[PDB]
Amino acid sequence: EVRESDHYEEEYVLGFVDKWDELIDWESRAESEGDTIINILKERGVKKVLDVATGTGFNSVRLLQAGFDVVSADGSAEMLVKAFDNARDHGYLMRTVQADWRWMNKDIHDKFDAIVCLGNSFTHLFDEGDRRKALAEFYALLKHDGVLLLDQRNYDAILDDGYSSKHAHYYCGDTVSVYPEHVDEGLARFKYEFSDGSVYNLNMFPLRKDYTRQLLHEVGFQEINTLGDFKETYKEDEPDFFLHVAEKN
Ligand SMILES: C[S@@+](CC[C@H](N)C(=O)[O-])C[C@H]1O[C@@H](n2cnc3c(N)ncnc32)[C@H](O)[C@@H]1O
Repeated sequence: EVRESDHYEEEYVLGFVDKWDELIDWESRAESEGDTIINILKERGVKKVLDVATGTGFNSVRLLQAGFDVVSADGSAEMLVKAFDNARDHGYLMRTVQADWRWMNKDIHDKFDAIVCLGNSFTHLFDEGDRRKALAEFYALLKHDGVLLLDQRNYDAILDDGYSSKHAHYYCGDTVSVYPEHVDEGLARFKYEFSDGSVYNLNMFPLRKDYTRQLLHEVGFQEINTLGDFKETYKEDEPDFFLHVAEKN
C-alpha cells in the first residue's frame, strides 16, 4: 500500500545523501566550514553535545574530532548506520540513537551542554505544532545554561527578492548546484544537480529568519543571536544560510 511510497521517499533522500557524500569529501567540507561552530561551543565550555540531525554524520564526526562528548541522534535508522560507519572510517566510535524530534527524551535521558541541529534540517517540518514541539523537546534536553545551534537556508531572500533570487547556488566549488524551482510562503522545492549529472528535488518549509527566532523565543529560549552564514561558492550580498545561537538562559 502506501508503505511503498513512504519507503520511496526515505530511499530518495538516502540516495541524495549518498550522492552528496560520494562527490563531496568531508575534509574539503571541514576546511570550507569554519571552526566557528567549534569555537562557539568551546568559548561556552561545552563538553556534552547532542546532534539531533546526524544525517550521515559530518557534524557529529567533526565534534568528535574536536574532542566533544557527542550523542548522535536521527529519526532515520538507515542514516545512523551510514553515520556510524562513516565515524568508524574516521577512527571514532559514534553513539547512535534513533529518535523523533517530537519525543526526543523517549530514549535520551541525559541533559546536554549544547544541541546542534545543522545542515538545514529544521526546515523539514511542515506543521507549526511539530515545530514548537521539536524546539520544546530540544529545550528540555538542555542543561540550564545550555545552547541550541540551529541553522537554515535564507528563505527571506527567495520569498522577497523576486526575479533576482531565481538563480542557482553552488557548493563545494561546482560539485552541486541548488536551484529554487518553486517557492511560496508554505513550500520551497529545490533542484539539486551534481557534477555527474544526478538530479534530486527536495521539499522544505521556507522559514523566515524572524519566524524561526520567534519560535525559539516562544518555547522559552532567552537569548537568540542569528548569524549570516555565507556557504555558497559564488557569494552574494545576502548570506545563503543563517545560524541561530539560542541560549536557554
Ligand atoms: C539535511 S540532513 C542533515 C545531515 C547533517 N546534519 C549534515 O549536515 O551533514 C537532515 C536529517 O534530519 C533528519 N530528520 C528530519 N526530520 C526529523 C525528525 N522529525 N526527527 C528526527 N530527525 C529528523 C533526517 O533523517 C536527516 O538525516
